[PDB]
Amino acid sequence: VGMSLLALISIFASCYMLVAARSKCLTPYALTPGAAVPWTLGILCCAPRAHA
Amino acid sequence: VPMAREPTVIHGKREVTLHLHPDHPTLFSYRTLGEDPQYHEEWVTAAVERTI
Amino acid sequence: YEHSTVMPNVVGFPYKAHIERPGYSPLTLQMQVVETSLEPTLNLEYITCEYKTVVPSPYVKCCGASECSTKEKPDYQCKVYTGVYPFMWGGAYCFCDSENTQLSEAYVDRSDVCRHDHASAYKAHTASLKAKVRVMYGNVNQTVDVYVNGDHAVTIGGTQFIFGPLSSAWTPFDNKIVVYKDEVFNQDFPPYGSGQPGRFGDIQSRTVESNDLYANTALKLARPSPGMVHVPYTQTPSGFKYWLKEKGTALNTKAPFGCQIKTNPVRAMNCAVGNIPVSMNLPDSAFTRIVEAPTIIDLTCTVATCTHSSDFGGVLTLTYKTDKNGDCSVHSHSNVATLQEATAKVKTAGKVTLHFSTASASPSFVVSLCSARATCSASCEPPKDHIVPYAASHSNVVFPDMSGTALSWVQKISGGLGAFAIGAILVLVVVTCIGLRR
Amino acid sequence: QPGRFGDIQSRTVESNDLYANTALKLARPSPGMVHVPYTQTPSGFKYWL
Ligand SMILES: *[C@@H]1O[C@H](CO)[C@@H](O[C@@H]2O[C@H](CO)[C@@H](O[C@@H]3O[C@H](CO)[C@@H](O)[C@H](O)[C@@H]3O)[C@H](O)[C@H]2NC(C)=O)[C@H](O)[C@H]1NC(C)=O
Repeated sequence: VGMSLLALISIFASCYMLVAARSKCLTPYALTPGAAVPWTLGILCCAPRAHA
Repeated sequence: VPMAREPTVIHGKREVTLHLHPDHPTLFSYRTLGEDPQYHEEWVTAAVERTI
Repeated sequence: YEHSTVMPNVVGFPYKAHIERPGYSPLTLQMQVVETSLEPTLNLEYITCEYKTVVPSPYVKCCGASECSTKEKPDYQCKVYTGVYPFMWGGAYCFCDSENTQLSEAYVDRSDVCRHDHASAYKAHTASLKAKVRVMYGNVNQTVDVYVNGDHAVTIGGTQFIFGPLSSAWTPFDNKIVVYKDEVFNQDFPPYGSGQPGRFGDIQSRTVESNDLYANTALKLARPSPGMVHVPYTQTPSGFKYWLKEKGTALNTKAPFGCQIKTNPVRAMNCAVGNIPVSMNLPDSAFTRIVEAPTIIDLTCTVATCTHSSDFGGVLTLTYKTDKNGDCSVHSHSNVATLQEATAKVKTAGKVTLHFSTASASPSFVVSLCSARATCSASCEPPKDHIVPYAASHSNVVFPDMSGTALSWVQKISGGLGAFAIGAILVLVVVTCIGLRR
Repeated sequence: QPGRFGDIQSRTVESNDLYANTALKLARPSPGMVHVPYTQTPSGFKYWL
């Protein structure tokens, strides 16, 4: 049980870190009607796949 | 004084099952020789089975 | 060459001590504990035996009067009854019809066999331990008797040994003891001079041979029936007999650690607990010069099978290269494994085999032959049998090696998760620093 | 098994063969006597009865 809880805590924390990083990197572009930069659009999965 | 017959042993998982066949009231006792024992002693009369 | 070590206090355990003096070939000693004895110190408190009450023949001073007089007897009772008109086989004497008097007496005394059948009460403290140990090395056998406290040194063929005080201070005998025949009880007997009727210690004596006696049995006398001469009394039964009937349990069948109680003198034998330190001193004739011992180079270890059972259940093979055939002193530098023997024959063939015992699924230990060294790692399988009648010959450790399969899986999973977490942290920090640089 | 039902068995009443398993164990005679001691678990048939 101890090992299982440690594994789950670690994996959830790391996934949260990725989520927070994506929010931080994508929220500025959500305040200007600008390009999604296809080069980063393919790299990082954002809400508009090809819609600007 | 007489000597009673040897009982029949059956081996188990951390348990021993024991058949007792007395001819006259004998004394049967046992203890676990660990740090904290299992004290017990009894006056068996007729043919029985015990688990220890 | 001074030396020191520690050995377990378990009967039959084949302890092996390894001594490596840099100028000489390593030596191996085999020691065993054939017998022990934990003897306490006793202060006899008192003795008890069944009582016997004596009734002197009644004195009837008839057509007259008598007076009661006191004496010094344990629990003395005496009284005078008036109006007696006794009878005898031919006809009733004491012809003065109604002015008569009978004087009754009674007092108690120790039984006839109080020196053959009695129970003693002791106070016990400050146990002392004695032991009998077997020593082998080189070509000398022999078992010797030793006091285990750092105040007895015995010489065995030129070597001097001292056995230090026991690591633990546990004793099965409680503060107060009651001894009968060959049985010891952890009882709390009432103090001297304050016994109670009907229970243990209703009569008490300082020693078996003493004169004084303190008895308290509520002996009471009753007025005789009309026309009789019989001095009736009532008295609660002997306390010793009812203690015999309802003593309850014993210590011989209740002591911990499986150690046998005996008596005369009271002692607890073969009683497994704790560690015994050993301090040695050896002469220079015991070792061997390097020049005559064989040379062992390129030592490699393999394991044929492993089986963590009580008996020696693993076979180990060693390959080497040597110049001349001779003798060497094997040893294992860990307690995870215990080898069976302490010497081996080394020959020009280059391979030798040994037997060892373990108790963990994956042992990993370093074995030395003469002065060489090697590492042995192996995988072990459980034994199929369920019950055996000989005790454990391993030191009973179960934590596996860090390279064992279980810890290999744990390490792989932990490494994967840790690498993933580090990648997460790197991504987030990179994004934050990119945000800052702008 | 000795001590329970069927410690001694025969295929039929008139059969010459017989299978018996009662754990009959001999012992060393005591000094100065001629008595061939032995020890053996009681009959299982009577205890079944
Ligand atoms: C060091 O001395 C002790 C005792 O003097 C030696 O132990 C003794 O070893 C011999 C041979 O192994 C035993 O004799 C045999 O005993 C078996 C027991 O089943 C018996 O069946 C045989 O008929 C034969 O009598 C002897 O009993 C044994 N003594 C004790 C007390 O165990 C020991 O071997 C010596 N060391 C070395 C390296 O020889």
